[PDB]
Amino acid sequence: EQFAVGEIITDMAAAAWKVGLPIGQGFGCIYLADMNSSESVGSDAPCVVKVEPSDNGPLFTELKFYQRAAKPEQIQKWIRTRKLKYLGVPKYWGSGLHDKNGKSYRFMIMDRFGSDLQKIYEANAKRFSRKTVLQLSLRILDILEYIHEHEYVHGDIKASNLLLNYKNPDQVYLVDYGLAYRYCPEGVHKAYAADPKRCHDGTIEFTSIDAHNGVAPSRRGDLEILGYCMIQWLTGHLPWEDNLKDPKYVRDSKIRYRENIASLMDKCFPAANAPGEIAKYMETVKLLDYTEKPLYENLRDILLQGLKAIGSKDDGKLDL
Ligand SMILES: N#CCc1ccc(Nc2nccc(Nc3cc(C4CC4)[nH]n3)n2)cc1
Repeated sequence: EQFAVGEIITDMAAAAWKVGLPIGQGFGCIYLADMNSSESVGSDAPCVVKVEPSDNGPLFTELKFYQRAAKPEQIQKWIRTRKLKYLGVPKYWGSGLHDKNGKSYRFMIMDRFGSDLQKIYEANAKRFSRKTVLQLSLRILDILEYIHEHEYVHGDIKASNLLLNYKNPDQVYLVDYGLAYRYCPEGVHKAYAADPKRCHDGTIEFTSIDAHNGVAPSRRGDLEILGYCMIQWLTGHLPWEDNLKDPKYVRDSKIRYRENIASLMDKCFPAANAPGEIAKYMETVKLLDYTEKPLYENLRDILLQGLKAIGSKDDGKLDL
């Protein structure tokens, strides 16, 4: 156990932080945290501290993403310029080194969040409403556009990596950048082929055809993953979920259902009850080339048409 409840840690910018109670479930070593003060760190703490040994690969990858793309002023400038209500990218508050029993450990200070969507999804009998799925997806498209414009792809979008704002249950954030991928370092897109440094293939039921083909993740892959998430949230199932131990089967089902999206709609939704925006979204992502920049605004309009169809609008209400 890396820290004590009430321990004061100092980051590389000489900012002092006070450690609170551990909240890391089973997953990484995470404690509640706040700015150093006379008062103890409470249950309402606005930060978390993530700790791993200095030699940990994913913490270095995650730290590099947050340092490069998630500086508080970087996010706020984007929110302002793009005229967004918020941006679901967690803010980076500091990082440092800590020693315990001779060994060296790396820590990161980040935003504290509420519940993950997987818990809420399971509590709602493995279903999310059309309104909830469209509102979630509009915000995920904002997150994905931002990280893609900052040379990164997530490659592992799912309900367990989507956490609600502790103070606002209508604001969803995308977490876990330990296996995030820098697809175009210095504006140079990675060629269609395997990356020897990368070992991860995402989460089998949601991962992209590109990842299944052993190719490094790109922008179209992240949008494809979101597509599968949308179907799973709307129906409580995916056609290939009964054979997840066999990646060959999962890739085969994905390749065949990409070739015929109408058969995917017929399989997942009751006859003539399929949401048109889901099919239109899948058809648009299908048209993307490996190195192609997505037309994010066009994908947003597709989802906005779905909200208009159900007599709603983008009011930012997640209704879950
Ligand atoms: N344990 C566990 C699962 C889990 C593991 C890692 C992350 N990563 C991550 N990245 C950036 C910010 C942030 N904030 C949190 C995390 C938690 C609780 C303790 C889960 N609260 N606030 N978390 C989120 C959930």
